[PDB]
Amino acid sequence: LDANKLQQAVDQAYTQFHSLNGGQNADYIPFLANVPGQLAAVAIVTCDGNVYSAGDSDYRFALESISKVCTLALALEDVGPQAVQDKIGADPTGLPFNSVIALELHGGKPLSPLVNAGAIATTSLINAENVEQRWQRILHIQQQLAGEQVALSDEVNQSEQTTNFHNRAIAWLLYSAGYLYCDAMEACDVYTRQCSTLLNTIELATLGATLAAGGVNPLTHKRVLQADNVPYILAEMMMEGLYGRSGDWAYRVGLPGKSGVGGGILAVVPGVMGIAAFSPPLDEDGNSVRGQKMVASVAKQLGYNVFKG
Amino acid sequence: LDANKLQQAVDQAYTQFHSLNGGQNADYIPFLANVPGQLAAVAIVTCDGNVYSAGDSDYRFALESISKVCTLALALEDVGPQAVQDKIGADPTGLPFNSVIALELHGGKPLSPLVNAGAIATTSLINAENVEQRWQRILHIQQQLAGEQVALSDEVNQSEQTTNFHNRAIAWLLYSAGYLYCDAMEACDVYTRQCSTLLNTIELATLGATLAAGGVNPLTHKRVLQADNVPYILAEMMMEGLYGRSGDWAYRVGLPGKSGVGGGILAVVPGVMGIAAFSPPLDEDGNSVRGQKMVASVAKQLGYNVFKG
Repeated sequence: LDANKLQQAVDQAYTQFHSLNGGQNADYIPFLANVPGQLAAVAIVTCDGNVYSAGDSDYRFALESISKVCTLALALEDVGPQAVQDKIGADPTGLPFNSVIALELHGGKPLSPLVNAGAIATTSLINAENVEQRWQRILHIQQQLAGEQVALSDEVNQSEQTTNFHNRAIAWLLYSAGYLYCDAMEACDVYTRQCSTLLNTIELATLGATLAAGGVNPLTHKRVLQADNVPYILAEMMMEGLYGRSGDWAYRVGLPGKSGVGGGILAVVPGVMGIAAFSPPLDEDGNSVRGQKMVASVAKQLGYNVFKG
Repeated sequence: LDANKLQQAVDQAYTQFHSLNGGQNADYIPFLANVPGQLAAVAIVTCDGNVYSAGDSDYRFALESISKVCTLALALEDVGPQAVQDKIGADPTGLPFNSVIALELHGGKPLSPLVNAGAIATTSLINAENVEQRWQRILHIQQQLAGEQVALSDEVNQSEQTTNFHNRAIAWLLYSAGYLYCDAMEACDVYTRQCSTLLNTIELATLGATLAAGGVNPLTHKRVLQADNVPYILAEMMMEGLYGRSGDWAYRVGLPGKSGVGGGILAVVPGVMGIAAFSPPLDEDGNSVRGQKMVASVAKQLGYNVFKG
C-alpha cells in the first residue's frame, strides 16, 4: 500500500469533516456529556502494521457498545460459531439497540450479539468459573485486539453501573426465556464493565486491523483469533453494527462496521486495513456524525467496498 | 479461474444435496404446488461467460420474488441510488416478507426494496407513461440480465392476480402513507406480473453473473447496468435477500443472495461469478432447502465469502 495515499486519505477526511456540525453527545451519564464536543480523529491501521492518523487520535474515549465485537470474538473462540448462532443468533432485529419488542417477537431470542440483549447473552456465554474471571478474560481480549493500554474507567463504570436499569431488565428477560448462560446480575455487571474501558482512535483502528488481518494483531505480531472465526464477526457487524442504520451503511460504504456512544466508528477492509474515527456528537441512531463521514470518506477515497469486485 | 475446480464444486454440491429431504413446495397456487418436488439443479456462470452446471439446469421455474432484484436494478438506473434510499430504503425489517407490522412501526416506509412492501413501491418508482410500458420495461431488464427466453407464464400470472389480496392491502397501505409512486392497483398488477416469469437455473446464475461483472451480461457481452449501481443492489441483497434468514446466510455463506418461492437461490461473488441453485421444496422462511445447501456448498468449496481477506 502507498503510504502517501493513505496519509492523504486520513488528512483529507479530517479536513473535510472534522468540524462538521450536527448531533449531540450521549448525556445519560456526566462523563459522556462532558467530553469536549469538538474532538475529532480518524486513523488507518494496515494489516502490515503501518499507522496513519489525523486529529485527536490519542484521545481515549469510552468503548461502550463497540465492546460487543470483542466479546463476540471471545465467545467464538470459546464455544465456536454453531453455538453462537444457536444461543445468540446471526440476524438483524429491525429495531433499536435496547428494544424489548424485538425480544418478545422472537420468543426471547436476542437474534444478534450486537444489540444490547444479544451482547448481554454473549457476555454470559464466555467460559468463566466466576464473575471476576469472566471480566478478566474480556478485558484481556480487548487489550489483545486493540492495545495493551485499554483499561476500565472507574468513573465511567461507576456511572454506568448505577444507571443501567433497563439492561438489568433485559438480563432478566433473557434469563427467564432461556437465553442467558450465567447469573443475570453477573452478566449485566460484566457487560457494563466491558462498555466502560477507554481507547483512542488508533487503538480502535487496531481492533479493525486485527480483524482485517484474519485475527493477527499487526502491531503486536500476535495471533489473537482463529482466521476462520473472523468472517462470522464481520457478518454480524454488517447486519447490525450501526443498529437501525446498518443497511444504510452497507448501501453507502459497503464495509462491516460498528459504532459506540463514545463516538467511535470502526470499519474493516477484509485483508487490508482497519479504519476508525471518533467524534462525540451522535445522530439520532447513536452513531457519531463526523465519525461516520470520516470513515466513509477514507473508504471512498481508497476505493474499498466489499460489494465492488 | 480453474475450470476443473468450478465443475468439481458444482458436481459435488449436486451429488451431496440434490436429494436432501425437508420442506414443502409453495402451494398457494396450483402451478407451484404441482412442480415436481424432486427437480434440482445448480450452476455457476462466471464473469468471463463460462457455464458449469449439474442436475435439471434447463427446467424453467417461476422467478417469483427474485424479480425484486431486477426491478431494483431498473429503479437505480431510472432514478439513482439517493432516490431509492429515500423513497424505498436500504434497511432490513427484522420481520417476515409480507409483514405489515414492519410498515406501521416505521410510519409506512417499506425499508427494503426486497420485502414485498418495498418491492411493490420499487415497481411503482420505475419510469413509465402507463401500466403496459411499466411492465414492458421490467420484462426487458429481466431478459437483459438473465436471458432472452425469460418470459411471463400466463398460468402463473392468472393464478397470482386472482389470489394476491394481501399484496393489494400492502399497496393501499403504501399509497396511503405516501410510499407509492403510481396508482395502487397498477403497482400491484405489475409486481404480480414480474413475479410470474419463468427461468432456468443457468439463467438465474446469469443474473448473478451480470451483477458479478459489474453490470455486464457475460453471455451476451452487453452492459445492462452502470457499474456504480451494482454495489447498492448487492448491499440490499445482503441485508434482506433471504428475508429473516439473511443474517444467517451472511454468517454461514457471506455472499449477497436472494431466494424466491419458485425454489431459486442466487448468490453473487463480486467480480467473479454468479452461483445459483433450484429445488421446489421450501423451508419455513420460504427458502429452498436443497437450493440453499447447493449454493452454500459451491461457495464454501471455492472459498468465496466477502468477509474473508
